[PDB]
Parts: sequence; C-alpha cells; structure tokens
Amino acid sequence: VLSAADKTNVKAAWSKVGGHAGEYGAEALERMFLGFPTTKTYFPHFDLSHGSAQVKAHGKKVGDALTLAVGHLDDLPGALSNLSDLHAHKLRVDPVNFKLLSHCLLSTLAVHLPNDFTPAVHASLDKFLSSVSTVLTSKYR
Amino acid sequence: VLSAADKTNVKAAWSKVGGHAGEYGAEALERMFLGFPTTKTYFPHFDLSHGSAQVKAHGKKVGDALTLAVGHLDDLPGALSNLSDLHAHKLRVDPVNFKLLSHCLLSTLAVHLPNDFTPAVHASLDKFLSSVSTVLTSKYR
Amino acid sequence: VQLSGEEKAAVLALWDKVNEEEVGGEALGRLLVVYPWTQRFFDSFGDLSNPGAVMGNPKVKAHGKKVLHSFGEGVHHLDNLKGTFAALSELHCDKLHVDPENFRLLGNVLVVVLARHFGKDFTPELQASYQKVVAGVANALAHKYH
Amino acid sequence: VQLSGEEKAAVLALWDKVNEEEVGGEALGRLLVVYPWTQRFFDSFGDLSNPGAVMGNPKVKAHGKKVLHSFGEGVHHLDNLKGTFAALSELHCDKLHVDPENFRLLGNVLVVVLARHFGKDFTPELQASYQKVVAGVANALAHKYH
Ligand code: HEM
Ligand code: HEM
Ligand code: HEM
Ligand code: HEM
Ligand SMILES: [C-]#N
Ligand SMILES: [C-]#N
Ligand SMILES: [C-]#N
Ligand SMILES: [C-]#N
Repeated sequence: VLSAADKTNVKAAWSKVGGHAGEYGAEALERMFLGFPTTKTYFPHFDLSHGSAQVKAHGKKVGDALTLAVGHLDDLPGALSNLSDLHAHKLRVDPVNFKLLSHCLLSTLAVHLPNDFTPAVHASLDKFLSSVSTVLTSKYR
Repeated sequence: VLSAADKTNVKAAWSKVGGHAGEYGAEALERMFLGFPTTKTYFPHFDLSHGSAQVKAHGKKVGDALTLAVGHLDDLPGALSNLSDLHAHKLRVDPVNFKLLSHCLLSTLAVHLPNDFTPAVHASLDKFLSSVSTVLTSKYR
Repeated sequence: VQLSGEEKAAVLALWDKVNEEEVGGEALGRLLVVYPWTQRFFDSFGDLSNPGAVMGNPKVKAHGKKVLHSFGEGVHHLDNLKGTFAALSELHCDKLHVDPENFRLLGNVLVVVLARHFGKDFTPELQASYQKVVAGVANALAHKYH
Repeated sequence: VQLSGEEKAAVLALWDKVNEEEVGGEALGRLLVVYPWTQRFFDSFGDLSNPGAVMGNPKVKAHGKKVLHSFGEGVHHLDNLKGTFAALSELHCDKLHVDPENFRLLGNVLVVVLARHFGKDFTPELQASYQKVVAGVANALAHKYH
C-alpha cells in the first residue's frame, strides 16, 4: 500500500518516537475528545478527564497497535485483522472519526518531535495513518 | 479488496448493463457536469453541451474502463495502473471528484435498471466504485 | 439556495408525485445497508443484520416517512431552510451526536431513490436542482454544529 | 464561532506570537507536499516537483504570508467571519473553483504547524479552540458555494 520511500520514513520516524508511543497515544486521544466532542460518545464507560488512568491505559494500547503496524507495513490487513473486526463490526465506528484521530496524532508528534517532523516525514506518516484507517474500516468495504 | 459476495453482485449487475456501459458513462458525466459545476474545469478542451460527440466518445472510454475493472476485480491496481498515472500524476484530479462521479454513475444505473438496482446490489456497486476510485488516486498514497 | 424560478417549479412539480412513505422507507433503508456504521444510531429499532430485515422493518419505514416529511417541508421553504431545520439541527447535534457528513450521505441516497422511482423523468437538469436542495438541507442541519 | 471569553483571550494571546511569513510559508508548503493534487491550482509558481523545491520557492512563501494575514484578520474578527471572507469566498468559488474540502485541509495543516512551532504551549485545550476557529473560516469561505 505504501511506497518503499514512505516505509523508510515511517520506520525511521517511529524509531524516534520510541518508548513514548503510549504517551503520544494518550495525548492524541485527549486532543481528539476536546477538539472533536462527538467522538466521546464511543467511550461512555471511560472517565475522560485529564490524567485519567483509563485513557492513559488506553493510549498505551493504541500506541502499541501502531508500533505493531510499523513492524508489519507489508501486511497490515493481516496484522490488524482483529482490530478491524472490533472497530467496524462491533463498535461501528464512523469512518470520519479515523481522520480526526489521525490529525490529532500528527499534531501530537509535531509538538514532541519538531525537528524530526519534516514535510517529507509528515507526508509519509499521513499515508501510513490513512492506510491503517482503511484497514480498520475495511468491513464497510 | 471486495468480498466474494460483492464480486458476485458486481459481475451480475454489470452483465445487465451489458452494451449500455458507454451510454451510461456519457449520461453520468453529464449529470456530474450539471450537478457539480466545479468538475468542468478538468475538461476545458471539451464541448460540454448535451449530445456532445466528445462526451459521448469520452463516456465510451469510461464505460470500457469499468467493464475492464469488473473482469479484473482480483487485481485492480495492475489492470488500472495507467489510469492511476493519468489521473493522479498528470491531471492531479482532486480525490473528492471521484465520489461525485461515483454518485452520478449510481444515479444513472438507478434510472435505467430500477428492478435490478436492489439495496444489496447498490451496496456492492458502491464498494466497487470506491475500490476503483482508491486505485486511481493511489499515487497520493 | 440559489434556484431560478424555472428550477423551483420543476423541483416542486416532482414533489407532488413523491409518496413520502414509500420513498422515505427506501432511502433510510438503503442508508443503513450501504453505510453500515449508521445502524449504530438506530439500535432501538431491533434487527438490522441483513438487507431483508432492514427493508421490511416497520420502524424503519415509519421513521423514513418522518424524515421525508421534514424534507418536503424544506422543499416548500427553500427561502428559509435554516429556520425550518433549526430544532432538528440541535436534536442531531446536541443529543444524537451525528457527524454532519452523514447528512450529505442520506441526501445523496434520497437522490438515487428519486432516480430509481422516476426514471427518465429524473433528468440530469432536474437532478442538478435536487443536489442544490439536498445540499441546502444538509447545511441547515449542520448549522448548530459550529 | 462559539468561543467563551477565556478561549478568545487564549486564541488572541497566541496570535501575538505568530510570524505570518514563517508560519504562512510552512503551512502552504506542507499542503502542497502532503496533498499533491493542490499543486494544480498553483502552476504559475513554477517548480513544485519535490519537497525541497516547494519549501524554498519564493512565491510559495509570499503567498503563504498572504493567506495567514487573512487568517489573522478572521481571528481578530471572530464575530463576523462571513463578512470578512465574503470576497475571498467568491474568488475561490467563482474563479478558482476550489472544492471547499481543501479549505478544511489547509485549516488542519495550519494547526499542525502551530503545534510544531509552539510545542507544549499548544495545549489540547488551546488546539480545541483553534479547531473551532479554522472550521469557522472554512465555513465562511464555502459560503458562496451554496
Ligand atoms: C489509528 C486508529 C486507531 C487505532 C490504532 C485504534 C486501536 C485500538 C485498540 C488497540 C483498541 C483496544 C482493543 C482491546 O483492548 O482489545 C481500541 C479499542 C477501541 N477503539 Fe480504537 N483505534 C483507532 C481508532 C479509533 C477511533 C477513531 C475510534 C472512535 C472515535 C475508536 C474507538 C475505540 C473504542 C470505543 C474502543 C474500545 C475501548 C474499550 O472499551 O476499552 N478507535 N482501538
Ligand atoms: C470511476 C472513475 C473514473 C474512471 C474509470 C475514469 C476513466 C478515464 C478514462 C478511461 C480516461 C481516458 C484516457 C485515455 O483516453 O487514455 C479518462 C481521462 C480523463 N479523466 Fe477520468 N475517469 C474517472 C474519474 C475521473 C474524474 C472524477 C475526473 C475529474 C472530475 C476525471 C477526469 C479526466 C480527464 C480530464 C481526462 C482526460 C480527458 C481527455 O483529455 O480526453 N476522471 N478517465
Ligand atoms: C437530511 C438529513 C436528515 C433529516 C431531514 C432528518 C430528520 C429527522 C427527523 C424529522 C427526526 C424526528 C424528530 C422528532 O420527531 O422530533 C429525526 C430523528 C432522528 N434522526 Fe434524523 N434526519 C436526518 C439525518 C439523519 C442521519 C444521517 C442520522 C444518523 C445517521 C439521523 C439519525 C436520527 C435518529 C437516531 C433520530 C431519532 C430516532 C428515534 O426516534 O429513535 N438523522 N431525524
Ligand atoms: C483557509 C483557507 C484559505 C484562505 C484564508 C485563503 C486566502 C487567500 C488569499 C488572501 C488569497 C489572495 C486574494 C487576493 O490577493 O485578492 C488567495 C488566493 C488564492 N488561493 Fe486561497 N485561501 C484559502 C484556501 C485555499 C486553498 C485550499 C486553495 C487551493 C487548493 C487556494 C488557492 C488559491 C489560489 C490558486 C489563489 C490565487 C493565487 C495567485 O495569486 O495566483 N486557497 N487565497
Ligand atoms: C481507539 N482509541
Ligand atoms: C473521466 N471521465
Ligand atoms: C433521521 N433519520
Ligand atoms: C490560498 N492559498
């Protein structure tokens, strides 16, 4: 799905995120809940306040799923098969929401890794998040 | 990209379109130019009036590319490789426009094949046109 | 919306022939089948697991009639769509939390259904007018979101 | 847009520190690299074949400054965005034929650039206010389309 060039930028950028993937995942979720309130309807069982242990624990799972995806850019549908069932079949997440979380993930990365967040890397990560998003909403296609 | 079930509905529906693919392609273009005027900017060298020999000749090529795609639902990126270069590299077509033409193609099919245009077939053709659209804008990903 | 006097007449002459129940049940039914995530909003309706269950579901038909009846009110009030859909915009925004993108989707499904029902009479010219119409309703409904 | 008095103050205090040239050139440059189809609208600018050529192109920087200067006018006029962007809405609609979807894209690119430049100071709370802002400008620009 991605170009060889894109894969190289993606694996490189994620190596700089390193062990902060969980933290960035939690921050991206917070920015999404505040900036796009409609998305909160999917988490009625969560305490969505800043510093919430739940969204921190959740951001860790999101961060870990993205690290998994980066180590499997050649077969995302397979590696993300179960997440696609969860999101499209069980939760029925509106596809528009995947674009909102992607924008908040890029925003978070820009805050934390300003020098690494170059125009070329930005474009590759956008294609990466677009690919993951397509895999997770694949049960609608 | 499509489910086996979807492929079956798609090949079946297209067999009913048969030899009218060119005509439906020309009509869909007309409905698009009138309903979504911004799309006309891509055809400055065309006479866009009703009955225009050019859009008829063009609708034939569009119809023929879709018949080709139906006979190759297992490998669209390959079969449509050159169209993807033309649309994304040379013309730089805005991705939003692919959704507009798809809607007008479905509208045209509904007019001409009302009994065949069932909810299940409608859903499969939507996934089909979404897939072709993704292949044609693939150079942005 | 920006519709001449000849367009407004064509748009209105067609609505005279629209059966709100038949067209309404079909449009809502097709939205739920074609864009499955929209089912999330109508759990109370019961079984919507397959296209057969959905299209034959009584709550789906009844609700579809309501939607098209409000659509008809917009058609007869094209000069003040935002006033006609003010309460509904708050309903869908504040209470239901429907992303405005789905209003455009239902708008386009309605057009496909009108095409299916009216055939050759649903000309490219008439469809173009109906696209401005569905777009204007979609915008009036998204109003209370910003 | 619907912004309290504490949000409006935070939104305005940040714009005091925004260099329109530096931020403007970057936002427009990233839109062209990240969403390549937008290049179609700026052929007169010359070479935009790769990210290096684009970011260093003088016309791209100059134009980006213009865009952000009008953005700043919207920020200082949040009570009447549609009046501030009336002419521009006609320009982009009637003459350029830019699909309104691209206004949302540039709006989000700007936010990412503000994030990049302001770091930790661009808090989730402050970004949320800026999302309402960019959305309101996007809507004011799409106005003349319907
Ligand atoms: C890059 C996109 C996304 C990724 C990688 C992702 C990843 C995940 C993961 C790893 C889980 C945990 C499942 C488990 O614990 O087995 C999850 C659950 C969930 N996701 Fe996503 N997700 C994404 C986008 C979204 C979006 C856009 C929404 C809605 C706005 C969403 C809503 C949910 C919900 C409601 C759950 C279940 C939470 C719970 O009950 O614990 N996800 N997702
Ligand atoms: C299902 C989607 C589409 C299909 C299958 C399709 C197919 C084609 C084909 C077969 C050609 C002819 C190329 C040749 O003669 O070698 C073509 C050309 C072209 N297409 Fe598309 N197209 C699609 C969507 C679009 C859209 C959405 C636009 C813009 C609104 C567009 C704009 C053009 C233009 C400007 C040309 C060149 C016309 C000429 O100069 O002869 N296409 N397309
Ligand atoms: C053109 C777009 C639409 C129109 C004109 C419309 C109109 C209506 C109307 C008239 C009602 C009843 C209000 C009342 O009885 O007070 C309603 C309720 C509702 N609408 Fe919409 N609607 C639109 C789009 C949507 C979409 C796209 C969705 C979801 C994907 C949606 C979800 C609902 C739900 C869940 C209800 C409440 C149903 C219940 O009684 O349980 N609507 N809408
Ligand atoms: C928030 C969105 C935007 C704002 C505030 C904005 C603002 C402006 C301004 C101030 C001008 C100059 C007008 C004048 O000098 O009279 C302009 C021109 C222009 N804009 Fe936009 N714009 C926006 C989005 C876009 C987008 C998304 C595109 C295309 C993808 C676009 C394409 C252009 C072009 C091609 C010109 C003419 C440039 C030339 O001088 O050759 N604009 N815009
Ligand atoms: C998913 N968050
Ligand atoms: C291409 N039409
Ligand atoms: C609303 N249906
Ligand atoms: C306009 N840029």
